[PDB]
Amino acid sequence: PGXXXXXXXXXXXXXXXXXXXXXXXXXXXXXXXXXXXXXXXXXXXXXXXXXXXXX
Amino acid sequence: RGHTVYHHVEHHFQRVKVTLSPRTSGWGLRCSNLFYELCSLAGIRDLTVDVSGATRNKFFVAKAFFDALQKQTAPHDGVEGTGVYVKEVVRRPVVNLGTYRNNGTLPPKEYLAT
Amino acid sequence: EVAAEQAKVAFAEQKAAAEHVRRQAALEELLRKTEIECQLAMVRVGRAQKAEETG
Amino acid sequence: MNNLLTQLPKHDLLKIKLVRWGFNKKPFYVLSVMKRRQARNSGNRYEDIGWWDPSPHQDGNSHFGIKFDRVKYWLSQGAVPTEKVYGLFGQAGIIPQKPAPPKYKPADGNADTKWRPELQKNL
Amino acid sequence: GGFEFVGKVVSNRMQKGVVVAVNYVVWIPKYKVYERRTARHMAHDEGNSCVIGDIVRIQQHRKLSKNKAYVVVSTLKHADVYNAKQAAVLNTERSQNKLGRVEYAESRLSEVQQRLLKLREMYQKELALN
Amino acid sequence: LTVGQLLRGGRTKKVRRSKSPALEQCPYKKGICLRVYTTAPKKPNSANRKVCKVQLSNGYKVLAYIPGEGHNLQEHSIVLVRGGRTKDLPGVKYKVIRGKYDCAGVKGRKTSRSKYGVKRPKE
RNA sequence: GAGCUCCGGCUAAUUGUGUGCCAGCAGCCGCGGGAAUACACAAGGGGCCAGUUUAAGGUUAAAACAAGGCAACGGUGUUUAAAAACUGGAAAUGC
RNA sequence: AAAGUGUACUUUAUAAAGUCAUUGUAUUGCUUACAAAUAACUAGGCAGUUGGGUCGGCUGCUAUACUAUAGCGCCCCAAGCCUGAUAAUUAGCUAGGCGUAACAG
RNA sequence: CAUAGGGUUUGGUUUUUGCCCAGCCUUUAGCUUAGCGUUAAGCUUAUACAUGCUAGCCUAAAAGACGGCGCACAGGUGCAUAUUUUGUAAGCAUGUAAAAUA
Ligand SMILES: [K+]
Ligand SMILES: [K+]
Ligand SMILES: [K+]
Ligand SMILES: [K+]
Ligand SMILES: [Mg+2]
Ligand SMILES: [Mg+2]
Ligand SMILES: [Mg+2]
Ligand SMILES: [Mg+2]
Ligand SMILES: [Mg+2]
Ligand SMILES: [Mg+2]
Ligand SMILES: [Mg+2]
Ligand SMILES: [Mg+2]
Ligand SMILES: [Mg+2]
Repeated sequence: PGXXXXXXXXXXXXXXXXXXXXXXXXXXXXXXXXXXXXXXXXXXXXXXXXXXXXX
Repeated sequence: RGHTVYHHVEHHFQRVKVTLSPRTSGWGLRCSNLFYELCSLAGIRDLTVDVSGATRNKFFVAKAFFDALQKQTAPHDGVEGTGVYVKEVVRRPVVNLGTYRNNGTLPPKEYLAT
Repeated sequence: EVAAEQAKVAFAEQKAAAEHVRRQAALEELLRKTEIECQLAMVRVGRAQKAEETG
Repeated sequence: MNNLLTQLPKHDLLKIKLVRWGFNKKPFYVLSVMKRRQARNSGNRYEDIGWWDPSPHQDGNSHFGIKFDRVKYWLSQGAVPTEKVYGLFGQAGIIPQKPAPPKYKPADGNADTKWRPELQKNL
Repeated sequence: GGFEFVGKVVSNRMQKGVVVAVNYVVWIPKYKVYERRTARHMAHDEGNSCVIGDIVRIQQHRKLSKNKAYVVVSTLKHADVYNAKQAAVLNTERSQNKLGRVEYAESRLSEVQQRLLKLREMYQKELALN
Repeated sequence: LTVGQLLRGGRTKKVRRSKSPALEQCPYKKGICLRVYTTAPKKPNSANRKVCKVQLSNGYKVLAYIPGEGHNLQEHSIVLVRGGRTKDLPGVKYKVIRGKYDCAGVKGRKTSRSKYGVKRPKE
């Protein structure tokens, strides 16, 4: 999307929008911050959010 | 012509920098007192000299000035191998745009042509 | 008005000339790259025959 | 900086006026096209058209310069010269002289000393 | 300035509206460089069918709302949109049959040769026009 | 620095402080004396230098040195203060101008009378 | 002709008398402890001149875009890294 | 229009004129873009807020453009808009002008 | 019409960094000062103000503005204002539209 973009590409007028890109771009906002944890506790969530075929 | 240098010279003696800029005949000398005395001995009449760096030791400053004068090149160096006639020409030097604006003057017409 | 009309005609002629120059240049570059690809393809065929013997 | 005005006034008149550009008791004037109601030496102008030196020189004459082509242009557009400018144009032969009304008031007996206290101190 | 722009579509969430991003440079006299900057402009879309990621051309127009004073004139490039049905057909073709080392290499060589031959003919025509 | 660093406020102009901050960028300042006493200089000097504590019209209090030989300054005396630092006295950065409202010039001075507020003898 | 200021060095311009780390001078380095061209006075001399000498501001005597350092002191514990800037590359599999 | 018009006003054995009142081909214009000091020990801001539809937006008296600045205001509808944003400190701006070889200040 | 350096850090030398001085421009303070002509100018307070003055002229439905024209011009200041402004550039439909000249 780049610097001036706020949503993902290939989004039609009928298709829905999400906040996945806003979190990545404006990551400094306190609303998106979390607490310190272990590597597995932080990596497992990200891995599942990209593959929808894993329970 | 026995009064200035052939072209711009920049020399780097250890921890000293010296610059020499030619000037038109009769313009005068613009340099420090030490270099003014040296120019009188050699016969230089029109030149601008700027020295910077670690100038505490005056032996180095004089040595750097001496070496700079020996780095010039002349139009007659190996002229036999060129196959041409190296002819002296008359061309007035120019100044930068800021100098013209402050003084309220114009450059040569060859450049203002429009 | 007369001068303006001539300028518009001049602009159209200049644009057409520029487009022709670019099109020829693009074709020349593409032809050279395709030739390089063809040479590599011929090399690969020889390796494929050699590899089949090892199998 | 002093870009000349292009749009004509909508509620006032254009005039050709004299602008004081002299020194102490050494007047010198410049003629320009300006709005009727303004400061005397305002920088708002449409064009500068001439100059005038009212004092005599060694040759015994006064000197006046003017743009002949541009004076006609502004007179056509509607610019109205002042009384003194009419006198200059009349003598220079640009336009016919403008008649003046009859005068009955006894003229002033002290015109060059009434307003100069330095002379009155000696008087 | 600001009569016409070409930019990328970054928002189609409004009714007959769109936001387009623009790049431009500014001269910094003190450091003798051009500084790259960006801006966002809202434009009117009569078709109301734009897709995020398209390259469009916008032109100055009469003010329509508080922040909308431009109109979309043309589209220079259409954004790609994923289509599951078409992708499934391609996967079936790829899995339908397989070739060996030699057969695949020979097929690749033949395809390149045919493409090269056609390109040569087009280049000669271009020279003839010249 | 890189081009990016220079664009993002890389260079900051150096800031230099004044030597007489109590003057608020003024050549002089009026005040009233609070205490008059003497102090000893630092090494290697030795003397009893005359100083006074003055409250300026802006409310600040500073130490001022009294030049010359002898003075008539007491508490509650109006004086004028200028810049100037006495090197051997620590913390003294101002001096009293002599010959002004209350301070008088050195008696018997013949040379540099202006710097000590002494008029030229008519006799 | 008339005043103001200065005469150890940077910086053009010296002798005498008084004082004795006292009185005082001082933009910087510094002078004064009984033999002071630096303090005070007299004479002589230098500079500017109906002006002259302090104090306080702007700018220059390259703060470094033309043009400074991390080698006197400064590179941060390491790695991962969808903004920005710059910009093609030699990866994966099997006993 | 430095003009025309009048059951109008003023001066004349000398008269040309001015004064007052009224009249213009649409009868006095809105909008957008770029640049311009510090500032993160200011990180979230906005709900008429972002966009769409009906209605209103007066001072008349050429004809069309399907209503021809605008959340400028009411009602209704959809959730969007900004993110070195928002909040602070300081200053009237342009420019002549003063220093500098220039750039800069 | 075109770029000048010097002093200082006390075993010596080299090297790095800091400090001070020489120019031009602008206001006050000390001492001192005859006259005439003239250029450019009034650099702190949007602190509080005695007194005089700065915009009036003309005409008349019964000797009088109530009517006409000006005060929409000049002169003063920089409180507020970081953009509401300032400095620039760009955009805004039509053969100006009717009528037998049959
Ligand atoms: K003394
Ligand atoms: K550490
Ligand atoms: K004031
Ligand atoms: K009237
Ligand atoms: Mg841990
Ligand atoms: Mg130098
Ligand atoms: Mg003295
Ligand atoms: Mg000497
Ligand atoms: Mg001395
Ligand atoms: Mg002495
Ligand atoms: Mg203010
Ligand atoms: Mg100078
Ligand atoms: Mg009237």
